[PDB]
Amino acid sequence: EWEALEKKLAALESKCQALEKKLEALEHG
Amino acid sequence: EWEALEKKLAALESKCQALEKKLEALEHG
Amino acid sequence: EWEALEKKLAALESKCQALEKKLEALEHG
Ligand SMILES: [Cl-]
Ligand SMILES: [Cl-]
Ligand SMILES: [Zn+2]
Ligand SMILES: [Zn+2]
Ligand SMILES: [Zn+2]
Repeated sequence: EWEALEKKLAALESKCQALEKKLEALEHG
Repeated sequence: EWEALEKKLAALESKCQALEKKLEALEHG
Repeated sequence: EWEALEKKLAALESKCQALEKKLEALEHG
């Protein structure tokens, strides 16, 4: 269960970095 | 303690999925 | 380790809220 929590948090951190990147590309690109 | 953190993670997963769909909408007009 | 997991989730929640508000602005120009 701990590993599953850590993996889900890491996946969300990566998804948020990817979304902020795509937002910046849409706004400025 | 654990159950509340899992609930917060599930709500954050729902929120990120919604942001990804909204950002895809904006990329298409 | 548990406290680190909670502080990281709190930081992700703040970052996703910021993404949400920024996407709302872009949606409107
Ligand atoms: Cl475990
Ligand atoms: Cl896209
Ligand atoms: Zn497309
Ligand atoms: Zn709105
Ligand atoms: Zn509106």
